Amino acid sequence: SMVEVLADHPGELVRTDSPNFLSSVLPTHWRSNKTLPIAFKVVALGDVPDGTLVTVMAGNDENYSAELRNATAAMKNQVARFNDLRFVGRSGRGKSFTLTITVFTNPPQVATYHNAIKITVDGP
Ligand SMILES: [Cl-]
Ligand SMILES: [Cl-]
Repeated sequence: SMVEVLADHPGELVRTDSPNFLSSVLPTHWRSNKTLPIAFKVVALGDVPDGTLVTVMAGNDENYSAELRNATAAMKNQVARFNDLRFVGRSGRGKSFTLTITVFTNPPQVATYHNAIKITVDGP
């Protein structure tokens, strides 16, 4: 259930737009191609089988799909941990990217990260 998931990951997870998925926290603003401080995780709340692929894509109006690195992970015990997810493509100072999560169940489910993310050459 959701109480167990929160008891296994206390004060680490946050909501997505989808009631079936939670995720780890990402920085609001980060350096282009820099290693993340918290490794990305997608936690499923339903019965998602082991080996189910999760893919993340970043984008806005002027860039439908910004370049990423290691944007795919496999589900194991309801968690899909991204080994070294990095944001290469840059939103610039004027815009932020919306981060969309796709969990490849039959049929696939699409979820959105709760905040937009700003990606610049220097970062904060
Ligand atoms: Cl790009
Ligand atoms: Cl920039």
